[PDB]
Amino acid sequence: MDNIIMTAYISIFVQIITAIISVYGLFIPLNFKDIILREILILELIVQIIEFIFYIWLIITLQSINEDITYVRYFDWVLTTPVMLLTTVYFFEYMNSDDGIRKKEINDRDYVYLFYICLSNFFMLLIGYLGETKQINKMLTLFGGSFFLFLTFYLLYVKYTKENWMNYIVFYFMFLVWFLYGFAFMFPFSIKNQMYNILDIVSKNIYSIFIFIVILNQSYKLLL
Ligand SMILES: CCCCCC/C=C\CCCCCCCC(=O)OC[C@@H](O)CO
Ligand SMILES: *C/C=C(C)/C=C/C=C(C)/C=C/C1=C(C)CCCC1(C)C
Ligand SMILES: CCCCCCCCCCCCCCCCCCCC
Ligand code: NA
Repeated sequence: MDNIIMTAYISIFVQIITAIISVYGLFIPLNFKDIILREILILELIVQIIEFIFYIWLIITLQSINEDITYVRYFDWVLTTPVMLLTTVYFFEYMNSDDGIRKKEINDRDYVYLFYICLSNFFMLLIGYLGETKQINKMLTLFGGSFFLFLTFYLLYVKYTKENWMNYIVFYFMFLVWFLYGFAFMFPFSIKNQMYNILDIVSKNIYSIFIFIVILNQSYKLLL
């Protein structure tokens, strides 16, 4: 109990600092080509609002814990993970498009394909929820959930990446981190939840800090 709590406190700490940074980021002036970065950052802040609600719920609920509350995380992830996938698409498009591009152009052109990505991701989460609540066995959950995780990342890769190291870094770092949520599913209650608490720092908050630094680097002459 103490270690789930302490890791949640660490995760909260990084959330609060990150959110402050992200807010200032929204007001940094941007050149035409960089506007999509602010579009990304406001979606990451929305993700933060949801995440924070779950973590306050968690630390309160952990005071008197009798039930395995792990499943409640899925009510967060079903809202946050599609947003994160959209923002990943937008960042790849930003990195890889020669001309400036904004989210409206991407959404209007690709909404069907984006729905397929989010649908695959939804099936991954549904299978995990069934496993986490013990409606299917662990082995089926890991093979079915991993199948959909792969499919989601394959769809991402083949439409949105280019073959270069700045793509490989963004793509594989994320793919590995998301795969580690499946790895955590294997473990007993306390270890599993400690691993989700820290993984959320990496999968959400580090991404926001990354975007902030990209913004500050692109725009620092407009600031100074
Ligand atoms: C235009 C600049 C592009 C430079 C890209 C490579 C440069 C530096 C490395 C940045 C630090 C790691 C990448 C953060 C973005 C990312 O993958 O986070 C996913 C993470 O949340 C886990 O899911
Ligand atoms: C901010 C929260 C995030 C990014 C949560 C992500 C969760 C996953 C990628 C879950 C993955 C799973 C597997 C890979 C297999 C089946 C079990 C899951 C759902 C835990
Ligand atoms: C002993 C049980 C409780 C442990 C609490 C601390 C556990 C987590 C330690 C690391 C937390 C920060 C993780 C940062 C990201 C990991 C590496 C990212 C590379 C880019
Ligand atoms: Na459970």
